[PDB]
Amino acid sequence: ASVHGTTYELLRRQGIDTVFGNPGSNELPFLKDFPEDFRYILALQEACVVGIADGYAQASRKPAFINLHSAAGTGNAMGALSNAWNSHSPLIVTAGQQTRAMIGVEALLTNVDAANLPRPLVKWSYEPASAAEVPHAMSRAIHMASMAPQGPVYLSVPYDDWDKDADPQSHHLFDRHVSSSVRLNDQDLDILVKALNSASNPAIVLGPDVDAANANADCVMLAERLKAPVWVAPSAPRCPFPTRHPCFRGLMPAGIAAISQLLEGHDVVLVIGAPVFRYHQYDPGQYLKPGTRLISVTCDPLEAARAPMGDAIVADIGAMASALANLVEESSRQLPTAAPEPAKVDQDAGRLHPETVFDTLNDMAPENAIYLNESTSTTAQMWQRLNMRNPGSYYFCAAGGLGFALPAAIGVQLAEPERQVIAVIGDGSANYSISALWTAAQYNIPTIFVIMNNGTYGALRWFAGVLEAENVPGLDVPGIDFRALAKGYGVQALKADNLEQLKGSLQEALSAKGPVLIEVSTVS
Amino acid sequence: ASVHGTTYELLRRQGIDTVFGNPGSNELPFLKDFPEDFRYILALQEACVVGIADGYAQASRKPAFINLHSAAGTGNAMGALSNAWNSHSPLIVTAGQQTRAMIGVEALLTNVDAANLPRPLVKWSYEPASAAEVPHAMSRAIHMASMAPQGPVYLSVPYDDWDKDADPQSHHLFDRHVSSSVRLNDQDLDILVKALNSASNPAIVLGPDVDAANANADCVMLAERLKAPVWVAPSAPRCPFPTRHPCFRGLMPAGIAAISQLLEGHDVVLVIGAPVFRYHQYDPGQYLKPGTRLISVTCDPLEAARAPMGDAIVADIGAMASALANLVEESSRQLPTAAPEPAKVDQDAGRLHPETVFDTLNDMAPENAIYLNESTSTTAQMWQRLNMRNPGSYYFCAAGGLGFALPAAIGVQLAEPERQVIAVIGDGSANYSISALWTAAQYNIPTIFVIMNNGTYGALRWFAGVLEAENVPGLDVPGIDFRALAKGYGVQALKADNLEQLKGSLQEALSAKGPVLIEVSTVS
Amino acid sequence: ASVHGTTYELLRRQGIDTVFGNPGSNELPFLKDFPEDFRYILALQEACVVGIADGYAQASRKPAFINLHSAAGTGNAMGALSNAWNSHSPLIVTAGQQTRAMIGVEALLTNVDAANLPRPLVKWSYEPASAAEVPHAMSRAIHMASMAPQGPVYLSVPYDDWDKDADPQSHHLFDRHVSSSVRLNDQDLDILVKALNSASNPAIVLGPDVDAANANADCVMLAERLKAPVWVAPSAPRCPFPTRHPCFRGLMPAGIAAISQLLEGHDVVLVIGAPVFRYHQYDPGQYLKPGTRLISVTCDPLEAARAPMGDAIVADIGAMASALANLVEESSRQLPTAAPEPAKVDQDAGRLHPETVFDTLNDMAPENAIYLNESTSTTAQMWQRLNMRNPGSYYFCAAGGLGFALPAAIGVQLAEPERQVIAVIGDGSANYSISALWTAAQYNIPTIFVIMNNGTYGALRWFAGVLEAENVPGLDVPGIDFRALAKGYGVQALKADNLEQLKGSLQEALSAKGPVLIEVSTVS
Ligand SMILES: Cc1ncc(Cn2c(C)c(CCOP(=O)(O)OP(=O)(O)O)sc2=O)c(N)n1
Ligand SMILES: Cc1ncc(Cn2c(C)c(CCOP(=O)(O)OP(=O)(O)O)sc2=O)c(N)n1
Ligand SMILES: Cc1ncc(Cn2c(C)c(CCOP(=O)(O)OP(=O)(O)O)sc2=O)c(N)n1
Ligand SMILES: [Ca+2]
Ligand SMILES: [Ca+2]
Ligand SMILES: [Ca+2]
Ligand SMILES: [Ca+2]
Ligand SMILES: [Ca+2]
Ligand SMILES: [Ca+2]
Ligand SMILES: [Ca+2]
Ligand SMILES: [Ca+2]
Ligand SMILES: [Ca+2]
Ligand SMILES: [Mg+2]
Ligand SMILES: [Mg+2]
Repeated sequence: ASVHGTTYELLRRQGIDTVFGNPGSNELPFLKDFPEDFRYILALQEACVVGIADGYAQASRKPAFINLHSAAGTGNAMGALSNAWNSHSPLIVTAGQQTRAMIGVEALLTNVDAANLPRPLVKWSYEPASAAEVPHAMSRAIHMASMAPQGPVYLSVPYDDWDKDADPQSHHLFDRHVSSSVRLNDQDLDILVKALNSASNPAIVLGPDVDAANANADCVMLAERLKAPVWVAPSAPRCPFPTRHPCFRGLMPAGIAAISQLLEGHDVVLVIGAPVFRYHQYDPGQYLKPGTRLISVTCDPLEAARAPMGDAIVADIGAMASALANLVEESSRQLPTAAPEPAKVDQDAGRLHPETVFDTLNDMAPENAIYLNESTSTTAQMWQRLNMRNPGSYYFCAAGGLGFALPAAIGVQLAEPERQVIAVIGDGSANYSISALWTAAQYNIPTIFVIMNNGTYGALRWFAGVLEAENVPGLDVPGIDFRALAKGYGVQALKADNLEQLKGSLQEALSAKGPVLIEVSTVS
Repeated sequence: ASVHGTTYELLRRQGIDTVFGNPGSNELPFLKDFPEDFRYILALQEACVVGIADGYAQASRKPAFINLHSAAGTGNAMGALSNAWNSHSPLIVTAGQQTRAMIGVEALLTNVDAANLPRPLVKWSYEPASAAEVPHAMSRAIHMASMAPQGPVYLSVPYDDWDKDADPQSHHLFDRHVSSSVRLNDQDLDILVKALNSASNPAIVLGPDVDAANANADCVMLAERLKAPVWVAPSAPRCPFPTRHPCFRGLMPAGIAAISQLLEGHDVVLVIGAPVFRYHQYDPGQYLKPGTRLISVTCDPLEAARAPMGDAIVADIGAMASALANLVEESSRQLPTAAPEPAKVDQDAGRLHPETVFDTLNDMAPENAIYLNESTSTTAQMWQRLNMRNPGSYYFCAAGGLGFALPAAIGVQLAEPERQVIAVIGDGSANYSISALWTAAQYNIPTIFVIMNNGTYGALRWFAGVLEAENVPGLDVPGIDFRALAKGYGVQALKADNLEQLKGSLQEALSAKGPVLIEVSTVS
Repeated sequence: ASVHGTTYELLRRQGIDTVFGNPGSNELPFLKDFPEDFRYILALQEACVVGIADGYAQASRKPAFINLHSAAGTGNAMGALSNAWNSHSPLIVTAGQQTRAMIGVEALLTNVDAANLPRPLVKWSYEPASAAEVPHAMSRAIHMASMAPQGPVYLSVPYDDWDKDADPQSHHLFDRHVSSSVRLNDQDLDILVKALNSASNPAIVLGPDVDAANANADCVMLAERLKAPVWVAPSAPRCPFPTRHPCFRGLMPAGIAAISQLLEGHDVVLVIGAPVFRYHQYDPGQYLKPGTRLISVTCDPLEAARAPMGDAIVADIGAMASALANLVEESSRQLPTAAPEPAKVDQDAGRLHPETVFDTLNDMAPENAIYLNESTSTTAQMWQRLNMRNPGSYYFCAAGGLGFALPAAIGVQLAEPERQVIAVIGDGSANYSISALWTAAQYNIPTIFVIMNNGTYGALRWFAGVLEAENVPGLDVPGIDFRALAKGYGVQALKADNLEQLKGSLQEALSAKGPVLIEVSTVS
């Protein structure tokens, strides 16, 4: 067999059936004779390719396979890889290299020092030393992406490798099963369970790896047994808990002092599936108040190492959440009471308050909708106003890198065809990966895109005011017609200048058979 | 003085007055109190920011300064940096970092291992160890970008650094003059001059560093004195010679065998300002035929080292071209005869042949127009059909990375306001950096964008046929309305479905007062 | 508190009480006011510093702390780090940096791009962005070294940092407990246990991470229950099993074909604590014969990913070995029969056969002796001839890098003062880290060094013969007087030219109160 045939057999045997790509000449010898049981999803720029694949991987809870063109294509995708690193997204990024005979002269399209290009944003990065090594290197890539802590990996392959003969002993790669589904040993787990049972006022903080593991329901049981309030760790990439469950307390503010103040009086704080903590704003103070002990369960040694406080356990989130939820005692304390609904912001017949938009989406969207957020000044309100009952219902750029949500919402929708995806994206954010719209049109992936148009980089204006920073350039983005951009890429387009039009547009979008973009005029 | 004030004084004293950027929160403490004598040029995605800056630097023949947001913004720009490396573009790429107090916990927006992120695509990459070092590190960045061989550099700065006190001894940085304007010592230069004078059938090959150095006129004199044909080195990023001068012989094919065949019978081949050689296609054979000696003058040790044949001299291209042009004898051989005009391709009243488009542009464009090429299947015809008399008249993505020409054409036009820029961009290529159009609209930078719409990745289809590669996915890009995209970003839009409409559209565009996009329907 | 006081409190609170070092000026502000409860162990070159620390860490089963001088000191230690990476040795390597005010000018002793220097041989490498971050970065270093898979880490600290004020909130670092003591979830563990119980002819292969985890006794129980032969994985850095236990079958040959042939007929092969596999010689063939299934338990995702065959489980070796040993059924098969003793090689009254040396050591050494091997041509015979009943009884350079055993034997002896350490080192190997002898003398660490003097790089001569490679230079090392070298560094020295003298010398050495070197004349 050839390296090409062996490699595609490895991919299929390891459950991969989709290639997210933007092709080039170094990749044509890989993409030729494309197997009939695989699907190719084209996107028009590599940030879009990787964003789509990322949303697909995150929602599918399985690795996604990518093929990019050499150094320039890889480079175009590196902002998307910054997010994928922070979300632990299991992405297998492949890129074609020049033919081995012309690497030394650095012919056009040579990826120089290729393995160093995507560092430090990948778990493993490699170029094989021979063609017959390619299947083995692909095996390594699959497993490195997929083992906890999951993350992106990179493999560069000289284009002449594919047609060469494979090692027949590569068959041993096909069915390898690699597990990291591990939990704390019984003796130490029993210590932890006793500390939880003995706590007088426990709190739980959950991060994105809970949702990645589909540990949400186990965390509900854990919270119910401990009678404990539940927060989402700051800068949240995913939603790990039902947002109208009585224990839910919302998104933590991303500040040192604010978090220690919130946790004051909680004697044991159990963090699961989050870094400790993804702070953002400068908010100096105490990491924890006297009287609070923190225990973190994390899938990532890097998280455990860098936590400034608390004990940690490095283990699989799914395995630990299940064990804890089934081992703790039922506390006799009263169950926490549900947070009240948010207030209705006064809304005239003009431009929409973001609060109005989120309330209307919550009113009209199906109960199993999936939301993406890249409306950076409105995150707090979004988290308060959307009832997200189910796992896999929320995504936000995990490194804060704009250009994620538009393509990722297409990947999520591809992963979950029965669940209506609604991406809420600011007018600034929408441009970074605007060309991703075309993939939704071409493959008829019926994502709804809600563009929050207030004409400015509103989160940055806000911050400039907290800095009392005057004369900052570049904060306004006037003059973008998002209906015209959607037309440009073949997506049905609507406008909402007031609440009546927003409801009419959403009704239309929800019943459409293809992707739809709604440009909403929001208060500046 | 603060680090902020000292740094902006350094920049101004070193001739920098423009910041190309997409802002973020780690950058607001740099961008605040933005000096009134500086200009900020906003673009909506970082590939666009860097492409614009690159075109500006290349055309202006001076460094361009960039400010990007942390890791995600830097990452979005890395495909643009792949091109900038290959063009030797002097780009000072800065990115904001988290406040030093929160780097260790890896707060959101921390650029982890920052200096490694843009490697291997930068000449120098650094994060200073203290705030007071920032001006000095900025000085290093300026000079590293600007010394031969020019290229991109990267500097990451924690946002809390700007307000700190600077070292008063940083004043010594302000007026430093750093020169690499060097040429071969007189004894060895005289040897080279004698070898050129003694050659019986010399040839000259010129690359992009000739145009970067504005050595074009000196190379004309050199060619005239030696009575030598002149070729452009393959995969050409720039045009180093008047294309209708009698010695001009065009773009070399990017193949090993093809180049040695072309040079057969030339006893001395003098290469100036190019790698030896930027081959592309697999075309195995002899690097040189018996009887040909090659001598390369290069500004880049990396080029000199990797050449598979020939002698080399590492020196400044401007200094060497001037010296050679003034020292060689006037040969008594006859001057080469000019190449004949290209043939007129038969054209009906339907979709446009690319040859027709280039002939019409050549007919109608001003004699000092500047062209950019990202119409990848039509490069050979473009090079044959445009009379480019002047330096700085052509740019093509130097690493082959799409997404260069659309933004770079805006930067070139900003650099050369009196010279009409015309970017000829395929429908596939146009999407990579489509949002760059907005910068042209907002700043009223009157670039003309000619979209060659044949609905496919035509260069890739072509190559798939040379491979006899069947079943390759992802090669078609139907369903893009470029007039709607231009409307989306505020740029005047025209369509050309036949030659009559192309001439009408070009007449309109050339007289417009702002940027214009023309969607041309080209033969598939 | 200062950064210095906070950092030493962190170290003590995390169990560190010893600094292995070679000092320099960038380190004096760290080493001043050296706490009275810490010990400093000086060695005369950094390969020796790190080797000593490595042996100490490996035998103590806890992290070892190192302080080296800037780039040059770090560099001198990088061959030692190659071994430490392969042995998963938990080493915290610190190096002093120039004062932050002079890093930018690259004053003498500046460690340029410091974190990249020890890559790729460290798990984590870092230089903090501020003085107050240093304790936190030290915390990260401790935990990164100590979490499975253990390994070396690197931290560079500007010398002016130590005297600065620490963050009072660094107290939260002091008592952090970080666990990776995890095992496969119960459902999947039960599947594995059933596969082991159902096997008709299981085999066990053990690697060094078994001995690191002190899982040896659990592996004995596992083997006894399964009635399974036990092999040591090839290129063994440690001894994971009693070598005269009836199930023991010795060191596997480090070849692909040889291993599959050895495992032929074994239906399930359980590998614990080893890479799959650390082959050495080129011995192409089948990774496994038909009928053999392989299951690997590894503490290292990198091992799991790169195995060319088999399933894998990534978990703590101690936790998995205990669980398996207590869960499998007692098989009714007969216990394997012990291997017979090795043959006595004929020995005249002249130069010693290595087999004679190992038999005599086995005869005379205490039953709880610890051996180190850097006698590269005699490894197979050593493994056959030493009865090593206890854990922690064998060390061999895990990357094959010479210069390990001499210093490591001093560290092992420091770690295990009641267990006589005997390092068996070839005459070639002895030179790499010869100066380590001085540390044994100065601290009166009573290691016995047995130099196997045959005047040649015997393993290389052997290989040159398997290659039929003629005219290979540099394979002989005549003219070294090891008794004089030992005198030079203050270590008692003996010679053994025949067996009578070897026994007399060993008797003397075993009763000595300090370190002793015995130069043995071995057959060439
Ligand atoms: C790739 C990238 N570039 C720049 C930024 C900086 N940035 C920018 C530019 C923001 C404004 C986003 O504006 P928007 O219109 O999408 O939303 P709001 O008006 O609600 O803030 S939020 C922010 O962090 C970023 N995070 N990622
Ligand atoms: C960033 C990037 N991605 C992918 C490619 C691969 N690629 C692609 C996708 C090409 C087709 C460009 O199509 P076009 O419509 O712009 O022009 P033609 O139809 O004339 O080829 S040419 C080529 O090298 C690339 N070079 N750069
Ligand atoms: C640091 C380093 N340098 C060089 C070698 C190469 N090498 C060398 C030089 C060997 C000969 C060791 O000779 P010896 O006298 O210690 O033992 P033998 O005579 O028993 O082989 S074994 C081997 O792999 C190495 N492994 N490590
Ligand atoms: Ca409602
Ligand atoms: Ca699905
Ligand atoms: Ca906005
Ligand atoms: Ca004409
Ligand atoms: Ca100008
Ligand atoms: Ca095209
Ligand atoms: Ca005996
Ligand atoms: Ca001890
Ligand atoms: Ca020897
Ligand atoms: Mg990189
Ligand atoms: Mg290194």
